[PDB]
Amino acid sequence: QYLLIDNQVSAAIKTTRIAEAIASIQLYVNRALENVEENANSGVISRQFFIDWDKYNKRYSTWAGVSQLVYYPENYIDPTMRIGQTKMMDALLQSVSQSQLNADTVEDAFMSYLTSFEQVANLKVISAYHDNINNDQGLTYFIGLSETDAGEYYWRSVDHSKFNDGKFAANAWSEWHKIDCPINPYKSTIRPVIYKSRLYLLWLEQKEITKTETDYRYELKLAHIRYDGTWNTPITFDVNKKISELKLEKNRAPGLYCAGYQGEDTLLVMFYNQQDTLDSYKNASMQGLYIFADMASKDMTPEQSNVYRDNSYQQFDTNNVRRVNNRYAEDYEIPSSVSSRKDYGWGDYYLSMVYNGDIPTINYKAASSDLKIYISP
Amino acid sequence: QSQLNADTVEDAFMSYLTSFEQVANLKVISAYHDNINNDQGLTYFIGLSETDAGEYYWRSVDHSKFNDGKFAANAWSEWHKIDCPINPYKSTIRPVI
Amino acid sequence: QYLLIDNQVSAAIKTTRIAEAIASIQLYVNRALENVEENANSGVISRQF
Amino acid sequence: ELSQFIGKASNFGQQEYSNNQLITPVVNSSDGTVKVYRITREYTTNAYQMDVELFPFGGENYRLDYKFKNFYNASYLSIKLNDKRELVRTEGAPQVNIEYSANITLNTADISQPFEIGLTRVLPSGSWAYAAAKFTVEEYNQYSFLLKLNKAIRLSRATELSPTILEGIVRSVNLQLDINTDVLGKVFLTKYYMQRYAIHAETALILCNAPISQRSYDNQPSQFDRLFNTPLLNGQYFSTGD
Amino acid sequence: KLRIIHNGYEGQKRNQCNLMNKYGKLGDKFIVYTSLGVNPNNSSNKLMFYPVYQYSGNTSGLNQGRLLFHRDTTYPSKVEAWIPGAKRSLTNQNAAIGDDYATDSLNKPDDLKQYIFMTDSKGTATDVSGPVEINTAISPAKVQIIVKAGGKEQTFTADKDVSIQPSPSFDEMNYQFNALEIDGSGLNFINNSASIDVTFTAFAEDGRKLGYESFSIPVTLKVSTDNALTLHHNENGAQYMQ
Amino acid sequence: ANPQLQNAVHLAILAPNAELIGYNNQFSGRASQYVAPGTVSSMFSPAAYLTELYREARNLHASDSVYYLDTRRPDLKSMALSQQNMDIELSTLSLSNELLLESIKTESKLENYTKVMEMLSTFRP
Amino acid sequence: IPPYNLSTHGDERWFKLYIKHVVDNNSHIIYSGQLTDTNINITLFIPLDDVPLNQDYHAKVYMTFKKSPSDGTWWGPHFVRDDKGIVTINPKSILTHFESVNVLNNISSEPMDFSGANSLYFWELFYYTPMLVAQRLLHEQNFDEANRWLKYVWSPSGYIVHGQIQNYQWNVRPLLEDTSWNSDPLDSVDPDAVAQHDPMHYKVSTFMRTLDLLIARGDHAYRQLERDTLNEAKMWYMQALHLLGDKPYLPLSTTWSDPRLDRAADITTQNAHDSATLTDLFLPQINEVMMNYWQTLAQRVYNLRHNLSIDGQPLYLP
Amino acid sequence: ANRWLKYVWSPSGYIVHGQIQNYQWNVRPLLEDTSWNSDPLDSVDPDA
Amino acid sequence: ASRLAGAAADLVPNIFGFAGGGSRWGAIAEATGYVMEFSANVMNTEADKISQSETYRRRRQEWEIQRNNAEAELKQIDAQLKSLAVRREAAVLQKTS
Amino acid sequence: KTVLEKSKAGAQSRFDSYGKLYDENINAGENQAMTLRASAAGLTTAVQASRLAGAAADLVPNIFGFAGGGSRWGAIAEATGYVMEFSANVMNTEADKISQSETYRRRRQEWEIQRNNAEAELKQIDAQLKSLAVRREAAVLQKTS
Amino acid sequence: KTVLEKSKAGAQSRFDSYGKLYDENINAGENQAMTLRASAAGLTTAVQ
Repeated sequence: QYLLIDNQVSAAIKTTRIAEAIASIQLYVNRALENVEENANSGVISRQFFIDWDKYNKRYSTWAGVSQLVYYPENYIDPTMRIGQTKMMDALLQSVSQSQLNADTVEDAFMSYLTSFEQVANLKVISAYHDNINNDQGLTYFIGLSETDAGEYYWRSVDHSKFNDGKFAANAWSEWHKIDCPINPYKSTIRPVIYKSRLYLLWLEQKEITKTETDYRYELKLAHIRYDGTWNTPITFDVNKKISELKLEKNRAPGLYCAGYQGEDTLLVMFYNQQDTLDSYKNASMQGLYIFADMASKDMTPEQSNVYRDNSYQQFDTNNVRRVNNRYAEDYEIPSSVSSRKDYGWGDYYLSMVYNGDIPTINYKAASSDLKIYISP
Repeated sequence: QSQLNADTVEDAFMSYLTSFEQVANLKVISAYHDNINNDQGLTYFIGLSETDAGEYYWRSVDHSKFNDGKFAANAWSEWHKIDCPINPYKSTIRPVI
Repeated sequence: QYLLIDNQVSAAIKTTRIAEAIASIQLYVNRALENVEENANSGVISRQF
Repeated sequence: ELSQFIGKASNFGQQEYSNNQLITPVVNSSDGTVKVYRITREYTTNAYQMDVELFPFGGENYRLDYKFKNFYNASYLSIKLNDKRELVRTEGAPQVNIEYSANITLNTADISQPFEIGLTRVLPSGSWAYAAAKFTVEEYNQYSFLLKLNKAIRLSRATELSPTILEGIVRSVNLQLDINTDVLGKVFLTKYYMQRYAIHAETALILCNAPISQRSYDNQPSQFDRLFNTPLLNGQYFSTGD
Repeated sequence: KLRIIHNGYEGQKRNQCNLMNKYGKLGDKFIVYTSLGVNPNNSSNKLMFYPVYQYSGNTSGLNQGRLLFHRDTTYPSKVEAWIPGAKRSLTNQNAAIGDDYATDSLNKPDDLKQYIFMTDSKGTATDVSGPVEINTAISPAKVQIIVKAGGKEQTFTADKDVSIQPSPSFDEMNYQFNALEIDGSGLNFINNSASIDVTFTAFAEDGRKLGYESFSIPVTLKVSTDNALTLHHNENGAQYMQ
Repeated sequence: ANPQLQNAVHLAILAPNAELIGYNNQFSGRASQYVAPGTVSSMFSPAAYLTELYREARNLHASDSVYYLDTRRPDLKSMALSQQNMDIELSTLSLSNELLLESIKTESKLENYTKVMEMLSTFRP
Repeated sequence: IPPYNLSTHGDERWFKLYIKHVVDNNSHIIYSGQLTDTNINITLFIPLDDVPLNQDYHAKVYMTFKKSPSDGTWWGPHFVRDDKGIVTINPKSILTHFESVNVLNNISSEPMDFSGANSLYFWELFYYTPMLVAQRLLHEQNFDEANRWLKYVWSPSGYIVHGQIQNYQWNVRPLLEDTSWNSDPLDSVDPDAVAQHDPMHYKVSTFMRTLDLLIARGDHAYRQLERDTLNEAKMWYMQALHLLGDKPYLPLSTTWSDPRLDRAADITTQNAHDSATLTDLFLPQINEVMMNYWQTLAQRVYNLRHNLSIDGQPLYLP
Repeated sequence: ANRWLKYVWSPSGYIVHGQIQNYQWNVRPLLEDTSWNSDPLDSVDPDA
Repeated sequence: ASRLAGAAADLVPNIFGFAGGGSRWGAIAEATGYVMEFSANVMNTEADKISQSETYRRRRQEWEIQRNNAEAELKQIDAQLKSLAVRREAAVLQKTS
Repeated sequence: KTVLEKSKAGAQSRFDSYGKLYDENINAGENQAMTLRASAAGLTTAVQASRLAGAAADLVPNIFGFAGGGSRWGAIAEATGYVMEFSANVMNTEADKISQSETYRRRRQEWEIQRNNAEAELKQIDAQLKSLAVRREAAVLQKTS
Repeated sequence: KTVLEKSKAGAQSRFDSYGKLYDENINAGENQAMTLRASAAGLTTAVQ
């Protein structure tokens, strides 16, 4: 173990000088990484090379594999299946899986694929949301719709950090994904939002009611995606009153403001009587509510309403302009506490350590040009 | 299945993880203790899934496993599904024995 | 490749004169079609045959 | 097969000996004449200790390049020509696997005769490491070279024999490197004996009244080493001498 | 939009246009070598040089002119371009991989119009012939659109029809024409269809065809007497189309 | 830069051109030098692997530590990455003995291995 | 953009294009790249506002470079749209940095973008789809259909449209033009991503599949062993060779010279390398897979010449 | 399989944000010896 | 398509007069549910197809082995007949002796 | 000797043939089929959520005016019923995945046995060729005598 | 003798291989499949 060479091995067993040197080092490395041999250089161990020791670096053959991949990816590319292929491709492959594959089978399989292709190619974008404070950072989610009565909604997103030199990299975009929720947005009134780092859909629905006379009831539906990619069911909020407050024309939909908010760890929803001029919203009374992760809700008071309005109105749709919401925020978004350390280390002679301290509270003031941070560690 | 790969494992994991959440977030709605005094016997609790047409679940805790101020891990039973068409007004429901 | 006949073949290999000619021409045609042999005639190649 | 006749070369203007044979087209100063040089290396002792080669840089000018296979804590290194002329002197111990070199000038006479470059690593105590190799340098008018090469290639193909053994046959017949009828007579015997006795071509060469080869080739040890330097007698290398 | 580009034909012509595009101006005059191959005794390979001679002037004053050439080898060399009747040679010492040129020591382009021998002295030996002299200038007066319609013929020309002429460019030019009125009346409608053919073509100043492209515009003629087809359902249960 | 693609013709894969030249000016002609698998000189040879392993492994322990790679095995760094070292197969044991035997000679201040064996032959502990 | 001229551009071939006075009066980057020795024909769509921020022009476009990194009064094109929608350049513009600028006043469209939001799907429609279909046909030995399918991606004999031979072999626009489908594949282990960054790899994959098909056809015919199917096999192997072109040849002596490990491992070499002992660096290896195809064909050809079976067995009694 | 075991335990420990942590057991209650029972002798059950 | 079309149709009210409405509020969910069930059945049909196809492939692979066994048998028998023929000649020589 | 060599070839063919099958564990198509079985089972949670949403929606009245209501009171039970029925079909889907996979496992195990059988045959044959060679030498000695 | 010895080895491989399969009885995967079939049947009362 110390000399990294076997002095017990039979004379009959042969090797090469290069192979020996390699084997010797691999043993050396394992022992240091495994903490068999103490006082190892932890700085060095933390290097990516050793991070990969268990895959690709420990064994030459896998090393060569990953290394070669760079120059000759084609020795590894198999068109039968690619990483990140979409479901349409999966269907295509499956459709040609039988051994009795011929031109008739092939042409039909192709058209199946193509049908699905068209369905995607023609999706109409209805609305979108950027999960950040500023549009220059983070990513935008888009929701669209298949062209069919009783159609289906889909979503995808784009990464703004990839918008290099004015343009998005191909990598910036994700594929459209199916939504399995029974969505019936009233006059398209739907927004994709992020709350608690999860995608939620909110939409307003109108029910036709016989009163004789005809009138309508309005309901807010909320749904969210599950960890396995399936969706939960819609949750209904009685917003009929909040909607009745907006003096909308009979054929108009209220505008829907919706975005998450880190402060108060909540979801902020407001409805409004859409104007032609964005600035007219500065004097509008927003009809809103708070939504919580437990699907609890609270009415939003006029004071709260005016505040969120003043800080968000610039995102509102106007009669002829469809806008994208951002995460609600005020001058500065600052975390309320810190539990996750960024670094640490041992004291002299490793007889002590400063460790697992924290910042249980972060308070702040933010006057114009005077940001005051209060840390109580 | 005999043929496994990394994607397979991640999907299986996310399936488990999804179910985990479904249980983890059950709300507690009501309960009943089947004894005269609350220092003996066990409490039966019912909860509810955060979904439309939400499902009811039940579990119980053994009070005799409450030792020196705290329940044993063994004091608790797991949540069990209820398969009945239950939809009470204002969540007016109690388990009883 | 130029003469369309393999001069490195064992004597054991036999064929007929019509058969050889076919092979020579077929090799020629492929080379012309793939422009192995440059400045090939685009008319003729373009024919249905 | 090409390498067997001419060693190794690249379009980078780089040449390297192989089978202990170095071949190069040296152009004379301000003279389009190509003097083809051919230098043959053989070991006289302790080949395993060091790599030694000599390049025909120019008239009487040679670049001596070498690399040690092991290490001694020498006070200094001394390289001599035929044990009398010190060609190279440097202080301190050369390191293992480090290439060292020097430019030396050899006398035309030293060049035309077989000669030995000995390398001694001198210790602070009463000893030293030592190894040595024999070199011979030939020059040809490029035409003369090409013509001899032509014969060698055709003879090899006709006989299926390596240029190593073929040179040996030629040297057995004449001091000079020339193919003639006496060579062909020995080539016949060489092959005949191989067929008659089911023996190695080198064995057949010896039976043609040839010396034991001290020339290594390919990735093989010399005949000499194969007979006398197989696992050594307490590490003592067998070498020739008086 | 008429689009002109000096995109040479794959292989030889492409290599020659690459040199042209990099070392000259649209308007330059060059000797393009159309006949290339490898020399039977001098070449050890199938690689070759692709020379073009650039004349001084013609918008590019040069220090007596230049030989532009493409080569395939990745090794630096002295590329020699020898002219047998002139007893002249240009030598591109330490030539670049791919594209390079030799300075013409004397602006006597007449010398170029003969067989030329080119070599990298490493075994690439190119036979060079077919010295075709080409003026790459393109007057807008030679950039035309031709229309055939029925028995009528019309032409349009860039220097009359294109309001803004494109800057000279080998890489790409686009001549955007104003509306060109075509006298459509007279079209021979057969089976209620006729078409107008539009040819896009142009010539270099030597009268050298640059190339051409053809488009056509089908026209369907509505027939005023063509009564709608009628579906009928006869009382005897017979259905038919009239 | 790879001739394998360059000769393909029908793929229209183009060489880096000026960048090939610049690379070679910085790397002593390296991109013009392609190698067959099996040469030690290759990027993917086990020697290349060895080189990377040594470069990193040697920094795992302090230079003055008993576990410093070079301390325990000084020959790893002094050994060359030779084609023959890669191709020649030999007894692993003879290599083990070579290492121990040299170490003993050094510690014992002996001239050669026969002196070592004579010395060992009378050792009593 | 004019061809690179160090004396007027700087030692850097770097340059950028910017749009200004559209939405705001700040500039924004709309193009970036290196100068080459030829003209850079950069065509961009230039957005316009409903309400101009400038009377002389509705938009400004300018280019920067090392020796002229900045903006300036009247530098670059200044475009104005008239009431007929025709956009011209205001004569006050200093166009010195550009070889030329041309507004296409009759173009209201552009070709589909294989690098854009829907690029994913186009790659599948025009590449992964036929590659997959062909690979399946190849596995099932449906060679004739397999060939039809590979040809939708690439044809060594080109294509014929309405009786006319075309000017291309790649029938896939993004391979025909070398179009990137990625930004950085080194963030993961994925040969697709690698090829996406560097499309030349898809070109290679396509080539390899073609060779695989030709070999399979060859081998099929050879396995039949009838005199004529052997002749057929020979032909198919020649086709593979034609596509392979001339067999590679490597140098007899490397510049690399059995270097001591300490030296080879010396980080100095690594630092010098990345900054760029560089003589003793490890050399690029040929794709041994491609090597293997040359070897495969040689053995098949040999066997046919020697009247051997595909397994190299004598087609005769001893 | 190795990766999935590592989520429970690593002889080499764990690295977070480029830094080696101070433990090998990645399961908090095992690292802490937390009991998941009160009386395993109720039945013959290796898990309890 | 048919299930979605159905859902659209049934969101349309069906009661008119003094009392009206009559739409099916769950119509979308129902269509969605039927599609998912169909999809599951489709996957099983496709998987069965695939299994069936591969089953035949393997059958053929086994046939090739059995074929080749028979081939080897023919070769051995022919070789044995030749061996016997030699033995026979020896017997003829023995008779001659 | 000729007879034995032909036997050897036969065994060699079998060996390599079973080898190949052993090594080519699962045909890519076979993997797709298993993938589909898993994928179908995976719909369980999606299905349940939709049926539940459905039932709730239908508890809402849809007739209004001077008469009204129409809520489906049994909607919950029906949806509940469907989920359970679906689950039963899923269990078969999952069991089918498993059964198919284990079937392949057993198949591969048999190939390994047959591979080894062929190997043993080859070794015996080589041993027979060796004994024959000895016999041949003896026959040569008999001729010599 | 050598021939017989190789035969022995062949039989030994088969013996042990079949031994193993026999001893295994039902594969754990096979056990899970049975469980699922049974579980589905078990829903009868719930469904009713």
